[PDB]
Amino acid sequence: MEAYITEMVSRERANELEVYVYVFPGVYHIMRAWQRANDLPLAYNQHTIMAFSPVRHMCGYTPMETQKRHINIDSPFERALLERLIKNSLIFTAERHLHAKRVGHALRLNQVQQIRQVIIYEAIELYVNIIENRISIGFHLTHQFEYVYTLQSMIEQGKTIRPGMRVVHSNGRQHYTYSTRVIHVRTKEQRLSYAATLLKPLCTFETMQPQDVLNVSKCIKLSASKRMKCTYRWIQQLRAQYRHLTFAPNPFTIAQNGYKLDQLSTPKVHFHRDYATVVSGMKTGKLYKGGNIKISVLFDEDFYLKHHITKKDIYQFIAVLQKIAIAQGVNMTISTSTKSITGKFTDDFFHHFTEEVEALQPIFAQTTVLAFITSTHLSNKKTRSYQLLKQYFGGKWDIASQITEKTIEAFQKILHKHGLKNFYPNDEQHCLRVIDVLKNESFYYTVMNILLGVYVKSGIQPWILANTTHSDCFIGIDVSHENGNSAAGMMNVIGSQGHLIQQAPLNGILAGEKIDDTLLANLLKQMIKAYHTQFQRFPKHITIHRDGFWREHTALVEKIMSHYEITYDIVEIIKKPNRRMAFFNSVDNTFSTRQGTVYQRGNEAFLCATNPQQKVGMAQPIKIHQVTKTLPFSHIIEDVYNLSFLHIHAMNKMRLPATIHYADLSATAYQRGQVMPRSGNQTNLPFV
DNA sequence: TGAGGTAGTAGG
DNA sequence: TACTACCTC
Ligand SMILES: Nc1ccn([C@H]2C[C@H](O)[C@@H](COP(=O)(O)O)O2)c(=O)n1
Ligand SMILES: [Mn+2]
Ligand SMILES: [Mn+2]
Ligand SMILES: [Mn+2]
Repeated sequence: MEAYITEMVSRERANELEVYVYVFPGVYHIMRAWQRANDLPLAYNQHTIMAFSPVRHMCGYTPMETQKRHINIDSPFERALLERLIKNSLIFTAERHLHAKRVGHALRLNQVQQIRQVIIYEAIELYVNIIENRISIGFHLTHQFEYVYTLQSMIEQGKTIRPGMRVVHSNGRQHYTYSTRVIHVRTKEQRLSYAATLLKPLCTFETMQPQDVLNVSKCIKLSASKRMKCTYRWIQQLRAQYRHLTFAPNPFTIAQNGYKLDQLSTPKVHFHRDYATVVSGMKTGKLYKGGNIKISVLFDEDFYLKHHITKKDIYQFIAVLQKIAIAQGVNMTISTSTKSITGKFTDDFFHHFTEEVEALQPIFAQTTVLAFITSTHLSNKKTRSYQLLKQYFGGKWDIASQITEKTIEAFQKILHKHGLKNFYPNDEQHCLRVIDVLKNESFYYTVMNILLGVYVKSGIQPWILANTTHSDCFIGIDVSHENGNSAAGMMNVIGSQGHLIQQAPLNGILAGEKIDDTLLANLLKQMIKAYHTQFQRFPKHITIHRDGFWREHTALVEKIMSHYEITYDIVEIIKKPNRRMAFFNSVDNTFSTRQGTVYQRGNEAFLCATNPQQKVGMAQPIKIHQVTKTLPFSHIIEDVYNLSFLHIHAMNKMRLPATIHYADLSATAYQRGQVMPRSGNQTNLPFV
């Protein structure tokens, strides 16, 4: 049982390697010509070319000087140039002595399986870094899709083609997506057309026939022991034919990479008592902060004409929700203004939505709206009911909203199977039977997810963290880019235990792709004033979480926040680090992954936070970086892990911590004009 | 869109 | 960043 990482560190140092350096008065074509003529791995940066071996054929270009030298480790220019040379030499050593082809951003290896005109290829990606005078090489394994035939098969052998189809030109190095017959095709609107014997059709999931996406998906889900044993079996074959660097016989363990192993424990949640599991008291507990909710029902008549479900069947569903809500300490009352709008939400109302939507505002104000729109009307690209509802109900008038035919049909199929078809509204001793049949099966999670989405949008806190963290205030920041527009993702967590989780009441529209200084200052000041409002005292420490890389002004975070004599940390959280971690079991020769595992090396860490099943895939590690050093890094990791269990919006555990997950959701929603600011002191998460 | 997690694809 | 498939609860 040893901890394994998909990285290695070379025995040689950055200063133990001698290289040849040429400097010329950008210079891509010189390197290209030298590489073509000499058949040797070269690398270039700005106006300097570096290699491991001298160039024989000079290609008529004169440098100022030639050096057979060691690099200068105190400069970043010669550490960036060298990191590309090992990569290029490894690619060179992969193309020869191994049948690999540099396609896109990866190295296609070989065909593993063909599924009815669909070919799957294995591919690998390599990364080189220079850290602390050590050369680190990381590697990742992926797949690639291709179609067997080309435009010839759609011209010859019958068949035909139609305009708008996406085609792929793959000339080896990189591919573009757009002599018997010439077919025009354009994506950049620049005229181009040529032979239809090498343009293939695109192989994405969306443009793929059924019975394939069901079998092309079982050939990319390698559980834990076939994604890892196959990644190592190729690097260990590339090693045997690489001469410029040397490694240990087993360079994949974390000890060879200088990592430290930490095993975090499962937190506890508090609501009227201490519960070990988040899903342990939702069945048998009382919510931490209850209250009163006035719900509304928006019923569509297309839900009846096309699907044999009567409006009354909506109210024997709500009555099941309320009977569950009276337990846990929540009061739901149906608004009385919905009786004057009977027979109004017809099909023409969805075709004509913008013109006749204002008059709905008075009858839905100060309530929570439950929409029962059809799946088609939400998914259709003409009606676009979901986007309009989000943009009007929440984005304009600030009312929370939360069901298609699949849910109701599954509920009624369950009811019919159990044989209960009598009245289940305003009838005790029978709603309990419906609740019992709902339990012991998987629709209970659907019911509780709906209930939790209603609660968190109504201002109810379902639970907090039983124990206390090492920080006081948590701030989550995120940026979303779409169609040349950027949206910020401010998010506030007040209390060490996670007492009050809300969204910063700030205008998240950004002129640029980064947060302005004034916005950051206002965010910090409002965070301080909101923690003071609830706890009557100023916070002692604050930990800022940033999704991605910290690009803001670090010198300004302290300029205002020192003035309050409060300590702070800045943390970067990276999703998709393009690495994997495992626990190899020598006795059984099988890989596995354990939740709450940390690999630590200085101010950087890899964390495992999820436990997916065999058929879903393999867990994705998270990367944690600490820009500051005010607090121990272990206490930084512990807070990131514990904060991930505060998924009060849903009932299924999420991977990222609460701040950044809700920051991403808030940025996505507020990019689309679906959320508007609301000052207050309650748990407000409308975007979910 | 009940909720979430993983894996592919495209552009920046 | 965005999209699409699947499985799990
Ligand atoms: N493969 C990727 C990864 C990130 N991105 C986006 C997400 C961010 O807006 C930005 C990268 O930011 P960061 O590397 O700090 O996470 O580019 C992308 O467009 N393609
Ligand atoms: Mn981001
Ligand atoms: Mn995001
Ligand atoms: Mn939701």
